[PDB]
Amino acid sequence: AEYQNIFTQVQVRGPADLGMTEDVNLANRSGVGPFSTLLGWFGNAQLGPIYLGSLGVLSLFSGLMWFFTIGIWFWYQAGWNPAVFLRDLFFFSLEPPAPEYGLSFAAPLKEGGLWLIASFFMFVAVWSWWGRTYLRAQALGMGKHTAWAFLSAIWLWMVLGFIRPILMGSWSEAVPYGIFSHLDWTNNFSLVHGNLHYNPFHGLSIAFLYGSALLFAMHGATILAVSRFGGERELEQIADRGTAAERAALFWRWTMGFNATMEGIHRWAIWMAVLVTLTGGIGILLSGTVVDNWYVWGQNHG
Amino acid sequence: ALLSFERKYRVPGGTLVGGNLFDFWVGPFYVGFFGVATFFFAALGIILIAWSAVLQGTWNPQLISVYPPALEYGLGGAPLAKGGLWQIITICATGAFVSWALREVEICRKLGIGYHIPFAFAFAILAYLTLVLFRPVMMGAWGYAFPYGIWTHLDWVSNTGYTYGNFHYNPAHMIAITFFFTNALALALHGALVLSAANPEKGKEMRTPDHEDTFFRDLVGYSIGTLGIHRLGLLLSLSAVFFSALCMIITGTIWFDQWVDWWQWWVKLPWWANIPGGING
Amino acid sequence: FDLASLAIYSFWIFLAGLIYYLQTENMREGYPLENEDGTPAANQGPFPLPKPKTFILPHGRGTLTVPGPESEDRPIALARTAVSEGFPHAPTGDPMKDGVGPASWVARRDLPELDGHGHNKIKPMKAAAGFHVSAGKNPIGLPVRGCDLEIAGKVVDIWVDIPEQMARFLEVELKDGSTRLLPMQMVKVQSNRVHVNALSSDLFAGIPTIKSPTEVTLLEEDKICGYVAGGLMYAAPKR
Ligand code: BCL
Ligand code: BCL
Ligand code: BCL
Ligand SMILES: CC[C@H]1c2cc3[nH]c4c(c3C)C(=O)[C@H](C(=O)OC)c4c3nc(cc4[nH]c(cc(n2)[C@@H]1C)c(C(C)=O)c4C)[C@@H](C)[C@@H]3CCC(=O)OC/C=C(\C)CCC[C@H](C)CCC[C@H](C)CCCC(C)C
Ligand SMILES: CC[C@H]1c2cc3[nH]c4c(c3C)C(=O)[C@H](C(=O)OC)c4c3nc(cc4[nH]c(cc(n2)[C@@H]1C)c(C(C)=O)c4C)[C@@H](C)[C@@H]3CCC(=O)OC/C=C(\C)CCC[C@H](C)CCC[C@H](C)CCCC(C)C
Ligand SMILES: COC1=C(OC)C(=O)C(C/C=C(\C)CC/C=C(\C)CC/C=C(\C)CC/C=C(\C)CC/C=C(\C)CC/C=C(\C)CC/C=C(/C)CC/C=C(\C)CC/C=C(\C)CCC=C(C)C)=C(C)C1=O
Ligand SMILES: COC(C)(C)C(=O)C/C=C(\C)CC/C=C(\C)CC/C=C(\C)CCCC/C(C)=C/CC[C@H](C)CC/C=C(\C)CCC=C(C)C
Ligand SMILES: CCCCCCCC/C=C/CCCCCCCC(=O)OC[C@@H](O)COP(=O)(O)O
Ligand SMILES: CCCCCCCC/C=C\CCCCCCCC(=O)OC[C@@H](O)COP(=O)(O)O
Ligand SMILES: CCCCCCCC/C=C\CCCCCCCC(=O)OC[C@H](O)CO
Ligand SMILES: CCCCCCCCCCCC[N+](C)(C)[O-]
Ligand SMILES: CCCCCCCCCCCC[N+](C)(C)[O-]
Ligand SMILES: CCCCCCCCCCCCCCC
Ligand SMILES: CCCCCCCCCCCCCCC
Ligand SMILES: CCCCCCCCCCCCCCC
Ligand SMILES: [Fe+3]
Repeated sequence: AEYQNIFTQVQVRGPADLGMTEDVNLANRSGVGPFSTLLGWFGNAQLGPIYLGSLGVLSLFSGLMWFFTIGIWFWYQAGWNPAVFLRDLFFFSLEPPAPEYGLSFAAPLKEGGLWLIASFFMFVAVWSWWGRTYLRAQALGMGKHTAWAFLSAIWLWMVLGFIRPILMGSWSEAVPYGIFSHLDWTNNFSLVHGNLHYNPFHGLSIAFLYGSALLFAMHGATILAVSRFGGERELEQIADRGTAAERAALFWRWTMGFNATMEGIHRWAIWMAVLVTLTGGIGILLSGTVVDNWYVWGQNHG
Repeated sequence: ALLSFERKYRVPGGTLVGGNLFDFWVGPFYVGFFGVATFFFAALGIILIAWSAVLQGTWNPQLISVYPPALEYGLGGAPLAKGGLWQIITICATGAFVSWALREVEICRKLGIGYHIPFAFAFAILAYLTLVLFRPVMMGAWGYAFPYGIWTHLDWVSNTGYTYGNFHYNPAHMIAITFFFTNALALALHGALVLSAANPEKGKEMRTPDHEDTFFRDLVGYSIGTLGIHRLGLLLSLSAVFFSALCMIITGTIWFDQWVDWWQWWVKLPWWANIPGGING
Repeated sequence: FDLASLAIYSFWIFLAGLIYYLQTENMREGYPLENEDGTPAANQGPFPLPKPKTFILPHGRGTLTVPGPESEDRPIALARTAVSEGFPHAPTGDPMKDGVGPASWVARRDLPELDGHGHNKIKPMKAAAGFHVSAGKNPIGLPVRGCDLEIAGKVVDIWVDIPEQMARFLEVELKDGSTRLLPMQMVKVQSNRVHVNALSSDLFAGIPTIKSPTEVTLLEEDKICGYVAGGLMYAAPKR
């Protein structure tokens, strides 16, 4: 057996890496956590430091409030009996207000009120986390590609829980907070709209989801195959092409007739993943607002 | 034509079969013995699909659909127009996919690189074979396989899934989906991270790998590292396809009920199945 | 022609523009295409070359502008073996010494890669303030065995990527007392030895040497890793 570079053979450790400083406010960095030998077989062993500023604290607090709001509901649905809690944990569900309430915020607590409180907490948690991904990159002088990619995921979540219900006329169209119930919601969504397989934006979304697994399999395997020439040091291969970048390009050129560069493959990658939730959000947005039956809609076109 | 750095790599050697007989390029494409094999299986499979289009009586690609044999044919051969073309096309596709993998091995050898890429591609071939070979044989009929048509094969997914209730409740399906979602999340983050270092703010020098590690520690308290992320992308995508094949090989072979039943074991344990209220009492 | 129709049509036009941008971004190295004699090919394809972009390299190392006029900057000891294109080019010497085929190296800069602070990224442990082995088999002092099953030498140090806390090269002392670097990814650290499948014992001395005992430049890494990987093809009469 030749070494495959899937797991590290020999771990080394030095003083803890405190990281680049740039324009980061060092007051808000934690100390260093423990080194993990276990993780060190697959990647880096160091844990921490983490950065915890105002937006991070706002996000963690909000997110826990969202979590606690759902859990308190689950305890109440379990008659406060811990055994029913664990037994039916996957079955409990914090559902939205009934359609009678329209877009009102005056549903009683047990009849959709708590869902609206939970969703608010989730709204604050996600958007303040997004602000964090922007500012953490700005403080280090980096491009904003991570915040822009996160926006694509946020888009689908916003359409599911906020934009589409608003255009439909009722919070009852939103997604419940529950393991099994949100699955049942997804299934009923497709049934109600005439089979989501025939929503071409759903088709596009699937092609990119599959395409993302295809591309990361290709790119992860390619980089491991040229790690024997330092291939994973992708930034310096961008600044000064080495035999790793040439052989990686030539494998794919000889195999399928064209190739990428060490920088350009990361543009293929970011766009392949981002298009999943981009196309998906559009397809959900048009369902019930413009198109009631995708199969029938599909029939009268291609 | 050659890339500007390509000539020095175009040496003889590395083939598995045929010596220097097929050791050459057509344009950018390397040939090799398994390039010839790939052409053979693909061309013939394309001819058959053309034949099946004539028998079907349509030239539009959205209507062409090559069906497998009726369930009554069991695991036996079928006449061409009654499930036989599907059988021969499946033979040619399998040959093409496997030939492609062995051509990649030869290219790996001429370039002196690891074999990770054909090894990863083999997982996709195994998923395909799970649906058209392993599962149908285990259930006893070629007609449990999917049809070769753009829209008919979507209908097959829906037919098969709803046969078992809401397929969402298949627990190996849950794990597969989790890997697919986590993969696209990791891919978006990795592409973004590298581009954000090579293309930093206006007025700045290129960032270093230490900035990438620092960004992710600041963000979530851990950086997997430049090698680990490519290990991780490989792991996530292959695990997604492994559990996909697993979730299908067990459906109709060791499980026949509505998948939501599987969890009702957790619900009807004798030490809490009878407690009133809640959801399951 | 409803709104959903307009949207799906619009998306496909956006997708085609995206594909055209992505493909041109991926032609910043290695293009224009050349003929096998090195003159530019007549058929360059339907995508044009992108307009140049510039990278400002850290630590005062200059700028990079791509695409730009390309050059191998090294002799290539190969000869054309056919009038028609599409056939292999054959080595005119020793392909492992001449660095062609799977033994190829690229003329990268003869400078070490630096970390975020401007210090050498890769260092021998004995110069690496505070570094040490933490898990797995410590190979220092182990003997190094080639694919001929003879011993070539023994491990006298580990070269570590400081910022990423990773072992990248083994430093191996040969019978004459000189040393060579061996890429971590091409060795198997076993309980009683380091085994190297790519090279026979008598090919270790031909691993290219580095000019300083405490740093390795990008050019040196490419020559070293190219040489070692070329042994998979060219040391095969000894495997
Ligand atoms: C994986 C689990 C299911 C399944 C469930 C679904 C669902 C659900 C959907 C699809 C969709 C598609 N599936 Mg399917 N599909 C399966 C098996 C297959 C196989 C196969 C040989 O195993 C193939 C070739 C396809 C092919 C396709 C495409 C037509 C389409 C987008 C895929 C994509 O971009 O992926 C990622 C790959 C890439 C980006 C790279 C390019 C791949 C190219 C485009 C594939 C083209 C094949 C060509 C049409 C047929 C051969 C032509 C030759 C000339 C003979 N499916 C099995 C049965 N598939 C979607 C759709 O819209 O269908 C109409 C969709 O919504
Ligand atoms: C019976 C069920 C229906 C169906 C109903 C639906 C519905 C309904 C939807 C999908 C959607 C999707 N479907 Mg479908 N689907 C069916 C059949 C399939 C088949 C198949 C084999 O046939 C496949 C492969 C797919 C595949 C897919 C995906 C391409 C797509 C979701 C993208 C994604 O990444 O979402 C995952 C990503 C997100 C939800 C974004 C999340 C972002 C937020 C910001 C994250 C917050 C995290 C939170 C704070 C918690 C943090 C915790 C801390 C980490 C501790 N479907 C059938 C026809 N499908 C979606 C879509 O886009 O449709 C067009 C969708 O809404
Ligand atoms: C639609 C009704 C059911 C359902 C029923 C099923 C059924 C039934 C199945 C799945 C399967 C899958 N489902 Mg489900 N599923 C549903 C809802 C979902 C949802 C969701 C959000 O609701 C999601 C995300 C998923 C997700 C998934 C994946 C785990 C998996 C498909 C990928 C796969 O196996 O690829 C594997 C990859 C391949 C098969 C591709 C192989 C390609 C080959 C090797 C080469 C092709 C080459 C090409 C022809 C060459 C062309 C020429 C070039 C273009 C130049 N399902 C609902 C509840 N689901 C499938 C599965 O697990 O399969 C194992 C499956 O059969
Ligand atoms: C391109 C599309 C894909 C995508 C992209 C994407 N997601 C992203 C980003 C990007 C580019 C980010 O930058 C961002 C991120 O920070 O990544 C690390 C994010 C992210 N995507 C996430 C999740 C996520 N993304 C998903 C999907 C996808 N994301 C798409 C597939 C999914 C699903 C359903 O598939 C999920 C669940 C997060 C990891 C992160 C957003 C973080 C965030 O918004 O947090 C707000 C909430 C909190 C801060 C608090 C949550 C609290 C917990 C719910 C409970 C705690 C329990 C208990 C008290 C503690 C446990 C303790 C024990 C461990 C000791
Ligand atoms: C395991 C992780 C993912 C993966 C990985 C992966 N795929 C790969 C590789 C890797 C590592 C390659 O190296 C290889 C490649 O070369 O990529 C460019 C490949 C590849 N994955 C491809 C497609 C593909 N991969 C997919 C999936 C995945 N690939 C996984 C999710 C999917 C889907 C549906 O999810 C598709 C469509 C190809 C682009 C390529 C393999 C090319 C190949 O084999 O070429 C030889 C064959 C031909 C030229 C044609 C043969 C034609 C048949 C004889 C007739 C048609 C038969 C077919 C059954 C009809 C189907 C009709 C549909 C409507 C159902
Ligand atoms: C870091 O690194 C990285 C890179 O790089 C730096 C990369 O690039 C890549 C690669 C990734 C990308 C480029 C990104 C884009 C890729 C995707 C989005 C994934 C999706 C991919 C596709 C959809 C493309 C798929 C296309 C395929 C599968 C190839 C198409 C195939 C053909 C057109 C057919 C040709 C191929 C065949 C059949 C093989 C055999 C070759 C032949 C020509 C057939 C044989 C012909 C003959 C027999 C002729 C014989 C002639 C004779 C005998 C006469 C000779 C003459 C005499 C005089 C004697 C990655 C991952 C990477 O991480
Ligand atoms: C011991 O247990 C305790 C009590 C400690 C617990 O806390 C137990 C905790 C649990 C058991 C956790 C249970 C949690 C879950 C099961 C989570 C499941 C969640 C999902 C499956 C999410 C599915 C989708 C969610 C969506 C789509 C949300 C959308 C949100 C909206 C976009 C936000 C809308 C905001 C509104 C309406 C407020 C308006 C705001 C303005 C500014 C006007
Ligand atoms: C009406 C329907 C349209 C969609 C609605 C809005 C959805 C939100 C989605 C946002 C766009 C998707 C992400 C863009 C691609 C990923 C990022 C990218 O590659 O470009 C960013 C790049 O420049 C770097 O940013 P800078 O450092 O600031 O230049
Ligand atoms: C021949 C094909 C013609 C197709 C028809 C015409 C075009 C169709 C419509 C739309 C095409 C949209 C292409 C968008 C390309 C992405 C542009 C982009 O991303 O710009 C920002 C980018 O610099 C940031 O650079 P970095 O910060 O360095 O990453
Ligand atoms: C205080 C300690 C708290 C620790 C809590 C840790 C939770 C996150 C763990 C794994 C997420 C990994 C996601 C992988 C995506 C990384 C994308 C990438 O490219 O990273 C490369 C590397 O990090 C630089 O190059
Ligand atoms: C960024 C790479 C682009 C990948 C292109 C993917 C093409 C998939 C086409 C699927 C077609 C879906 N639909 C319903 C419109 O036919
Ligand atoms: C769905 C992703 C596939 C998109 C296909 C892009 C085709 C690129 C072909 C570029 C031609 C390369 N060449 C020969 C000019 O060097
Ligand atoms: C579903 C569409 C798939 C498109 C596959 C494109 C193949 C392109 C091969 C490029 C070869 C160009 C060589 C010209 C010298
Ligand atoms: C008398 C023989 C009748 C059975 C023929 C079955 C052909 C279809 C099976 C597909 C096999 C795909 C894998 C081939 C290696
Ligand atoms: C089902 C067809 C299999 C085709 C052969 C796949 C090639 C496998 C590569 C062999 C080497 C793997 C070593 C990497 C771990
Ligand atoms: Fe990468």
